[PDB]
Amino acid sequence: TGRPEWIWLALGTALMGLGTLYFLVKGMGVSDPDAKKFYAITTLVPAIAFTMYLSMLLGYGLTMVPFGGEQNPIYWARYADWLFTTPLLLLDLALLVDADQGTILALVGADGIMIGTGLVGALTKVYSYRFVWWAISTAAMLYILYVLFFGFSMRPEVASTFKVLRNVTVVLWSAYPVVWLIGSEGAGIVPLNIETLLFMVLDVSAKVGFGLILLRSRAIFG
Amino acid sequence: TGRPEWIWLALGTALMGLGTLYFLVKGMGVSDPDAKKFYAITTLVPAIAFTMYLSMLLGYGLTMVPFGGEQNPIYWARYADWLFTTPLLLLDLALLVDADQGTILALVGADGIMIGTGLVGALTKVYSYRFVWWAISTAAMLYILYVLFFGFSMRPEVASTFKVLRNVTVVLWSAYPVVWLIGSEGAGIVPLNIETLLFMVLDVSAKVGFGLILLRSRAIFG
Amino acid sequence: TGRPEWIWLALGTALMGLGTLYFLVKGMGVSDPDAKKFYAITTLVPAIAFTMYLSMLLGYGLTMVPFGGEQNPIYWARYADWLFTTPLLLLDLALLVDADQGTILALVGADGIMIGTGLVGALTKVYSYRFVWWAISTAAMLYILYVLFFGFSMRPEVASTFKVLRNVTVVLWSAYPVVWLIGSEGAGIVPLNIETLLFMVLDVSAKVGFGLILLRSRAIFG
Ligand SMILES: CC(C)CCCCCCCCCCCC[C@@H](C)CCCCCCCC(C)C
Ligand SMILES: CC(C)CCCCCCCCCCCC[C@@H](C)CCCCCCCC(C)C
Ligand SMILES: CC(C)CCCCCCCCCCCC[C@@H](C)CCCCCCCC(C)C
Ligand SMILES: *C/C=C(C)/C=C/C=C(C)/C=C/C1=C(C)CCCC1(C)C
Ligand SMILES: *C/C=C(C)/C=C/C=C(C)/C=C/C1=C(C)CCCC1(C)C
Ligand SMILES: *C/C=C(C)/C=C/C=C(C)/C=C/C1=C(C)CCCC1(C)C
Repeated sequence: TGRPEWIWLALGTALMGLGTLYFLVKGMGVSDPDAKKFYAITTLVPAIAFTMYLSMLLGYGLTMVPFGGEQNPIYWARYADWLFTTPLLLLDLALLVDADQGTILALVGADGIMIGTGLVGALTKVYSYRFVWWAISTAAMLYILYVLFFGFSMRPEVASTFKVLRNVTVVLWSAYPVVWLIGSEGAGIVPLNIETLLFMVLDVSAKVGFGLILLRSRAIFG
Repeated sequence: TGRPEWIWLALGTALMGLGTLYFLVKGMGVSDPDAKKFYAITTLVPAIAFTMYLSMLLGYGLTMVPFGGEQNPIYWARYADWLFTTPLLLLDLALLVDADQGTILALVGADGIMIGTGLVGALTKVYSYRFVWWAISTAAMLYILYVLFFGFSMRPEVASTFKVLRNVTVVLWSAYPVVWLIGSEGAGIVPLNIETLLFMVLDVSAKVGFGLILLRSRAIFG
Repeated sequence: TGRPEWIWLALGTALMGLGTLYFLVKGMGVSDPDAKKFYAITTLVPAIAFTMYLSMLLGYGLTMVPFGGEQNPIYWARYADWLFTTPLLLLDLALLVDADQGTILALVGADGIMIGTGLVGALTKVYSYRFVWWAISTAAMLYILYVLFFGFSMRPEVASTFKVLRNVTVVLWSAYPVVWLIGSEGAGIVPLNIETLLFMVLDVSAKVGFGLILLRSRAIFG
């Protein structure tokens, strides 16, 4: 369509769709109930992203937010996606290391705060206050990363895969608040079409890439 | 009120209300914790439907969607209802057969996708794209029905009741995408008042009827 | 700002923020997984309230509802807060007494109905119908309080702390439907600035006060 960012929404839609089908076919047959959990969690994340990318591509997951003088296009469906997919990613990690439920509740809740305050930030019409919401969101992110590194006798297989996925998690997740801040939601330093491209590369990496690492690991079997 | 479909919203409200009270009285006394789960899940479904039918009856759960040239009345509160009640129905099934958590997560998540894409479809202003959302929603439905039939040593009591409720589930759930497609949300072949009547009969059957079958079964006791 | 109720939103924001930091520091070190659950649940409640108070203070969590002839300011973010924080409060209670899952599902679901019908009531433009939603909401509240008193060999420590928190719960929770009914959401007998002050005192008491009682108890350790 008109919107130049359309091609990145179309590619994202396609890549999430293909990833969903791949993981779906891949988990056919699996009977190990622990493996089943990782396959469910891990197939569901790009299925949800597929629907949210498609909603952006079709125009449904877009709204206009007045701020800094103008009508800023804001892809709210990114935050619907993340609201459900980032806790499932953290569940994949938590399950791997057999986390305490209290620890899982702290992570899912901090994550909810992260995404929800990010969405408030994205929809806030008072420009300076958008960055107050960003800061709080970023503090929840930093709580989550802290817990992943200082909050957790696993089998050596779990440990190696967990350490890989944890490091993937820190580099990819930490990029999101930077893209937001320099993109059209924040300081407007990078244009929306480039902003959309960067979140597309992160999304596919953090969903389909992450899942490929994890579903190839023997850490997922009991 | 003016809206001819009001009588079906009023009857639905009444039938869900009476069903809620019946199951509520019925489960008084029960102490078998397994039975308690089935009674909770099963009383909660028509209590939620009661509130959503009433919201439609009062006009709150209605909005107007422009598409195909006109202002189409869309009862969004149907999708709020279903968003919470269809996973609880699937939980009743999953519990009955002592499903793996991975299997339950796949079902609840596919269900979320089903209802959420149905709601996007219902609110989409570009007429052809409403049916893309319908198709995806229907594919999630077909995943869920597949799992119920090819994804599951139960006691013979569980097996007989599960088989009954599973067959109820397939016939009733499969009717919903057809009603949507022929009703005012889709091709507009059947008028809104008839559409509302058909979803009312399905809703009461799939909630109050289903629950009556299940709560009469000894399959629910440990 | 202009709104006289701002000072109560500012104090609430501050008190929830300080409470969040206090519980956060307080739970550093804890390793007893049961204690961890109570600390997570209990730190998360004022963290969420902090964000929702701040959203009200900044103006984001406010909307205007036409009814009784006028444009009534309605702080919808109170209901987002409560939607997540009241089930976590009930979880703290349920965990304490080692409730049956069926009993926990009945409580969380009745609670969802309570808050959701309260939000419908708050946003309903037909004045008489606001009180139909209030009545249903209040009936869900009374179900929840019934269960807390007639639905539950605990260690004597659990019993004493549970009995304290249960009595706190009844007096504080029962005040909310009264404030709503006499405040600007309901009969408009008490002005919005006083209404906001009363919910602020209840909120801080029911979150930060409650949590202080509970986290000081040895009932939370295995
Ligand atoms: C290993 C196989 C079978 C995977 C392919 C399934 C689905 C689609 C491609 C997903 C691959 C991506 C790897 C994750 C990491 C990222 C940094 C990818 C970002 C995009 C790069 C574009 C180059 C080609 C692609 C179409 C993958
Ligand atoms: C078995 C008893 C005690 C049940 C009655 C409790 C609550 C209300 C009626 C619910 C009954 C419905 C059976 C489920 C199946 C359906 C196909 C019903 C659709 C509607 C039919 C209208 C005929 C009468 C009714 C008012 C039930
Ligand atoms: C015990 C300690 C360390 C607590 C302080 C941490 C956080 C802030 C204050 C929370 C205290 C409140 C007690 C709960 C009960 C309520 C009825 C309080 C309502 C407000 C009263 C105003 C008086 C002073 C306050 C700022 C606490
Ligand atoms: C599937 C996509 C994933 C893993 C997305 C992760 C998104 C985040 C970590 C977002 C973080 C943000 C902040 C920390 C600051 C405010 C803006 C956000 C929401 C982009
Ligand atoms: C309590 C009500 C129940 C059991 C409702 C079930 C609803 C569905 C199975 C809806 C399905 C739909 C599709 C498959 C296609 C798009 C439209 C929907 C949402 C009606
Ligand atoms: C953290 C805040 C808490 C514990 C808030 C509790 C809120 C309630 C118990 C609200 C109850 C209401 C009703 C019973 C009637 C309708 C209005 C409400 C939502 C205020």
